[PDB]
Amino acid sequence: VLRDNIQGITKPAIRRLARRGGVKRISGLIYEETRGVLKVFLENVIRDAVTYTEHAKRKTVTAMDVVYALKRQGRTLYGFGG
Amino acid sequence: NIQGITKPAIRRLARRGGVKRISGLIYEETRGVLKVFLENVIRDAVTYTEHAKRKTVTAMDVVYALKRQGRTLYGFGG
Amino acid sequence: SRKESYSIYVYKVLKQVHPDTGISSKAMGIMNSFVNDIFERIAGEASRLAHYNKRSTITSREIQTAVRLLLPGELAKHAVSEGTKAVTCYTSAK
Amino acid sequence: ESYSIYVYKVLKQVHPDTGISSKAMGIMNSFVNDIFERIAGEASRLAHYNKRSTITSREIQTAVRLLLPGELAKHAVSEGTKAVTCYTSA
Amino acid sequence: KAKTRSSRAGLQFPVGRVHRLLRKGNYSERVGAGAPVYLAAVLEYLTAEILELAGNAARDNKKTRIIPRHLQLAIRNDEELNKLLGRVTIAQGGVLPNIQAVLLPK
Amino acid sequence: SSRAGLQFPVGRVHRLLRKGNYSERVGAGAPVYLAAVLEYLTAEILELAGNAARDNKKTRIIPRHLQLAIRNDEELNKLLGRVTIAQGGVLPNI
Amino acid sequence: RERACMLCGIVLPGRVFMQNGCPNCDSVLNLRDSDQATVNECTSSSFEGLVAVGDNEHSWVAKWLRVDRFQPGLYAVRVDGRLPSDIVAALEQYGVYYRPRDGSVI
Amino acid sequence: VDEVLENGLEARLKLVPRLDYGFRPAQRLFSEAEARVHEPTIRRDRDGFVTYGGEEYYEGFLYKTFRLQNLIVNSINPTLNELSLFQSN
Amino acid sequence: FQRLVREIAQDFKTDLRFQSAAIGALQEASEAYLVGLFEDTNLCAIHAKRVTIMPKDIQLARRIRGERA
Amino acid sequence: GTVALREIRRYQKSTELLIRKLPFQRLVREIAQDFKTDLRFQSAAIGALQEASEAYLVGLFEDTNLCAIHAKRVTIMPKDIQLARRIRGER
Amino acid sequence: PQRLLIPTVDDPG
DNA sequence: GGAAAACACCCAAGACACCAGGCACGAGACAGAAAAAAACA
DNA sequence: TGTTTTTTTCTGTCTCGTGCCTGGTGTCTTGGGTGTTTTCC
Ligand SMILES: [Zn+2]
Repeated sequence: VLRDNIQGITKPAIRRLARRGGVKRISGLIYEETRGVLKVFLENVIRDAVTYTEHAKRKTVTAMDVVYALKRQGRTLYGFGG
Repeated sequence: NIQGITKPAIRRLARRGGVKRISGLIYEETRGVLKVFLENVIRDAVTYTEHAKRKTVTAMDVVYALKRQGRTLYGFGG
Repeated sequence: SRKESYSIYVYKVLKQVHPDTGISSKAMGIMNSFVNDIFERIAGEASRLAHYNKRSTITSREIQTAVRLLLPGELAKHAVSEGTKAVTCYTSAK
Repeated sequence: ESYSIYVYKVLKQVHPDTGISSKAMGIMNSFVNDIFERIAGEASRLAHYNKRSTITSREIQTAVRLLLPGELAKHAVSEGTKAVTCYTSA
Repeated sequence: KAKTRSSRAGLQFPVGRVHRLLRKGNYSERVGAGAPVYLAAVLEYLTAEILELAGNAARDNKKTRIIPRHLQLAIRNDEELNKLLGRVTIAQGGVLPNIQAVLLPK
Repeated sequence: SSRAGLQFPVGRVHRLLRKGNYSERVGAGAPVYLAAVLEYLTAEILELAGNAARDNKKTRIIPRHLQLAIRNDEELNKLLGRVTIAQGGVLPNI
Repeated sequence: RERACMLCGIVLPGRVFMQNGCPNCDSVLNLRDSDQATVNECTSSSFEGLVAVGDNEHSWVAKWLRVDRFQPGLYAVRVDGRLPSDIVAALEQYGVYYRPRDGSVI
Repeated sequence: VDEVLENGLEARLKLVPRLDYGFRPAQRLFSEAEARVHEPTIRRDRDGFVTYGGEEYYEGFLYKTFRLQNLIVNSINPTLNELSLFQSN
Repeated sequence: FQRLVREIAQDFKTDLRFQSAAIGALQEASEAYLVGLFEDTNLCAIHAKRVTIMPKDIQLARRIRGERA
Repeated sequence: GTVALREIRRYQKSTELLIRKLPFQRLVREIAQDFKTDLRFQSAAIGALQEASEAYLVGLFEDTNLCAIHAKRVTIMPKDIQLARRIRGER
Repeated sequence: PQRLLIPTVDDPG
């Protein structure tokens, strides 16, 4: 079982992602909110991906399903098939 | 006739959105963005009509163009 | 020529759920547009999802999965239950 | 199936001395497939609207004007028209 | 007596019409038998929910007429229905009354 | 392809249109037109990518170069606004 | 409405080509599994010299028209229009050489 | 013959217009100014491509589709005047 | 609004008739778009501790919405 | 302040992923576990999820930086996060 | 071929 | 946490055969749509 | 006075019957890809 793993997304990783976006200063409360946003986004993508796997009578999530699912969320991905 | 979108009308439109105070320079900006949006939708409706071999733009072309831009309109035969 | 619509059925279900309430013509147009739009969404999703598995048939499974993909939340679950209820009722009769 | 050979041909047409990575090849394949899907689906949607059962050059042309933006589409339309007469004439 | 498929499944929506529209709406060569029944049931449930909430919203307004205003109220006041019908504009539906807290004077 | 002066396979586009469940019939000019449009677009984007790679003193095109070529072009990035390129990074903007 | 298939030389209605394909050329044109595109390019409604063949094997006419390996039916001496270069190249990929029946090639 | 239709029954052709602008008038290059003076209902779609009275005129020359059964493709006798009028543009 | 729609449509191809229902649908869509934009711009102004909306909030709302590149 | 611009310059020119692989893998498996058990995952699916989540977070931080710039500040705050999400349409 | 297909005496009339 | 190694085994892909199921043709008809008459606000 | 429920004529589209091809399903085998675990850095 896995319990309280979202904290594995470290604070320097969020710092690096913000630096990529051009952010100069970062408040201390940003990290928990960012973790919550990432959890919401991942849940939304994973729900559709697991539904696509369940319909095909498969037991493994493939890359194509994840592409199809993000494209269904308006987040089309190039480079992993489609 | 872009000046036909008069100042009280755009004031009313801002007022429906819950806005309390209006800057004096905002009206030209709203006229510009309304012109841009109308330009895009009118262009798409016109080429839809031209493909349909017709000379009169119907409501279906307008609703089609709007729905193709992710702005689906209910109530006009969609 | 005539043009089909869902007006009579919408009026029937309204009389089922609210016997003392009528409906205006504009609201009838909105309800017809709503039913048509939902129809296109579910049918297109089912057609795509069927095309993914290299299948030629839209069955109850494809419609059920499309309903789970589109409808957000508990609505999907309720819709799925009633749809299954309808299918077995059809299967229980002939 | 993939579009690798044809992308290689047009690349060596426009840039004989430039190579390409495999990840870029996958990106190109995804791009071509996405654009194909968009144009073909919009052309089918136009065919459904006008109560037509045949996809001809016309609905493809109007789909090209509908999707591609600006000058691009114009040159693309011109290119497509030239291909059609090249198919015809020849 | 040739009984309708709608009466066989206990539905008000036309099973035959959705079957014809699926077969004629260029999706796939062949259409399974249970798909029109399932689709009609889903459409029925959804229209029942929308009309119910709209009739209730009209009932708080002491009206016997359902207008687009009540439909817009019913759609926007329900969280999941607002999520589903996010990107649609209801003609003559208006906007829900919403004034910000700090917008108000003191 | 040789009759139309194209490098893209016209037969492949025709086969995809026939087995793609869009319409019952497909005219002869549609796959030729679609192949020509695809060839022109791919030539344009590869031309801009080769120019960006040359400016970066590289001999092989990288997805970084494709991301730069797509995002530095108004018409292309307008077309590809909702596309995220894997291993493309972001455009340098301070 | 009838059209003459350019490759094999048979003459059948255009709707027969659209629904059922050419019974002889289906192995290399896939006309039964193809759109109106291939029907229009590989069959022409403008022709001359209607030919009916009963026994392909022993008819010298069938050997002269290179139709002794095909299904008996309506055939055309001359067909307006030629096969496109891509279809010719596809046939050469299959190892079959295409000899035009337009009369301009001899 | 500017364009040959793929059906082969018709073809779009480049012609010299015959109008009186409001028993046939003599052929003459399409005059846009006189057409506007005698009929201000001219429509425009492109640059150099003019639509007057439902007929498409390109830079003074009519472009109208005509059937195959309305054309002579053999024993054609050309004249210097018509050659100069067609090749002047 | 009808005159403005006709002026915009004139630039592509003339002699284009516009049904009353098409003009009404266009008006409804334009009003809905403007009301939504003003709601977003009001949120922007409230965020910047102001009660008056300025063109910079309009441009920012359009920027984050993706309408402006 | 100087090293902030140095970090911006370094990371905006680089293309490798900035989220560490193994914690993200465990996060994806932990989220997917509560929808269905005994789920397997292709490596390419995990990589696609990582790339998409990184792109989305980069875009969100850019829009949040614009919001922070609007309020005459240089430090981003959570109110900028929910402002950007609200305007962008997420709930 | 084409030249070899010329008619002979034993071909059907 | 990454790199590398080494098993375990679970599961996706593919070929052969069989039959349940959906399209196809056609007749009957009865339920949906418009004209219209009247009711209610 | 006008929007709307109910009556009636009319028509066209749904149902039912028979047949017939074939897409989908089941089973069995096989390779290969991912999960689990050790250990050094
Ligand atoms: Zn043949």
